[PDB]
Amino acid sequence: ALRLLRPEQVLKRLAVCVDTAILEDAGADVLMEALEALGCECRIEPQRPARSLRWTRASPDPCPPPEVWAAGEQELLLLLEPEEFLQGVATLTQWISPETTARPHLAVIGLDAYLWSRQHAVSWPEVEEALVLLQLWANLDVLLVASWQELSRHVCAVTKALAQYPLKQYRESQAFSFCTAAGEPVARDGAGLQAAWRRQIRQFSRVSPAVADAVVTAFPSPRLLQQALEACSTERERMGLLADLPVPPSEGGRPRRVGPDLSRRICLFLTTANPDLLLDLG
Amino acid sequence: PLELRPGEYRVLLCVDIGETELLRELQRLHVTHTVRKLHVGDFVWVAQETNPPANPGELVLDHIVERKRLDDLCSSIIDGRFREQKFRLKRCGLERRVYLVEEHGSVHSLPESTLLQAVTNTQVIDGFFVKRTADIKESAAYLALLTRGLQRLYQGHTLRSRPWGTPNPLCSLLTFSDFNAGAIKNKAQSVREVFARQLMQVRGVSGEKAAALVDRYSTPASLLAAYDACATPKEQETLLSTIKCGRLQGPALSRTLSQLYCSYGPLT
Repeated sequence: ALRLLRPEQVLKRLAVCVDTAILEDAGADVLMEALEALGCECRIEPQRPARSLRWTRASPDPCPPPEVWAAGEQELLLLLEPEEFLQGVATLTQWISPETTARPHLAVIGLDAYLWSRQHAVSWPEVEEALVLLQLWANLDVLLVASWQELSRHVCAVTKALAQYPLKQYRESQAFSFCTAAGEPVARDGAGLQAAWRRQIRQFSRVSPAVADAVVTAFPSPRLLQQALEACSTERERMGLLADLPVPPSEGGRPRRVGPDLSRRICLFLTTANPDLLLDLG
Repeated sequence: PLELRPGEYRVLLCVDIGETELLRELQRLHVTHTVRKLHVGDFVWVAQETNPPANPGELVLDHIVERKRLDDLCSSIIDGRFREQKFRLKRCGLERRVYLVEEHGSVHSLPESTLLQAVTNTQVIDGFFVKRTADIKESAAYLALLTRGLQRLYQGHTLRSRPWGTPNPLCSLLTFSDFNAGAIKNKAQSVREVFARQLMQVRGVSGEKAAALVDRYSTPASLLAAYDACATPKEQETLLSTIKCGRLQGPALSRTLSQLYCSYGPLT
């Protein structure tokens, strides 16, 4: 059971369905030139809003065995003429949406050329307020571009985003709650454990790998570091045991050390019995 | 234990301290705002109690903005800080989340293709709303318009107080006490978090596997003390094989962790 679905093998299962009335601008071919080079499926067929395009991800053909591939439509860009856009800006002084299944989107090509030759009804701050009103009421962005290439740049960027989405969700979910990514190989005689123990110190927050090697050079086993902590008399010696350990100075001759914050965090890692203890805040 | 009554309450902006400049520009557009320390994000709105002990009970609106300038955006992505940074924004209990991007100079440090992709990944996959502004003063003008919408969106709605246990203009909000301290311990590294993360630095140690070890021994003192009490070294080599390993619920893999955690010689 190998069972692998990368971004490059579900972009084959990605499909972009683009309305035929897109083509009445002869600069629309730039999209087709660019989204055939990407290996997603192109569908030139009439669409649920007209002069719009939508995305389609369907589950692969043998089909295993986990449960969610995130199949369905899941994105839809509705393209608008600038004067059709400026109607709805004037509507939102005192609603370009139907209600369909996927996440809605708007684009307008060449707006700031259009408002110059007409104005320079409404103007720019009426538009700027209406983008905020489209934001707040209906979670709705409008992609203001200046060419068909910039439209096609974003249309390809959406399409690479929808191919990488099922990879990312199966490491978001189905990873237990500490991850936010492989293991050091160990032989029969240990013998790679020191490079693993070096990286265990690097799993503390705010630790450069130069700092992490300075911990392990001093104390090359876990039992060699707890034995050094238990040889201290006062708790201050425990919290400052690793603090005086020299570090590469890093681009300026000012020499560095490991320092007290990490030295106390390692101290009340191994000595504490409270697993809910916060080592730091941030 | 709070209600905000619609007859009077205060809808105002909270800004983070690290904006040292936008604070000059924001006062001109008549935006009612205070400056506070915010533990996740850079911009947030609260519902102040209007006439309380000069200590308002404050409910926090379901909107967060994080502003990365594009220069520091490239920095924060190329060192792995970015995925940790968005994940904190994703898990903060304010779930209409906006990602504000300022230009601030030339575009060419990282290429055009890869920067546009990650922003559109943040738009699509991570669920954020992307606003792109050109300078400091357009984004302040954006947040001016974004503030006066949220006043008008909450006019005459009645607001109540959720616990940290969890369209429509969203009432029943978190309080600002529950928000900050909830954001504190999202990013706060606990002993259990590290010890789980440390265990999976070994080849063969996985997420269901390491949380099983953490279920049996919650702190690293207890794994060492379990090793302390068992008498012969065959026991410590075979201590861990009987854990509740998996969703489903390693014999020689108990061996190699005991080589890490019982050897008083140096490792190799």
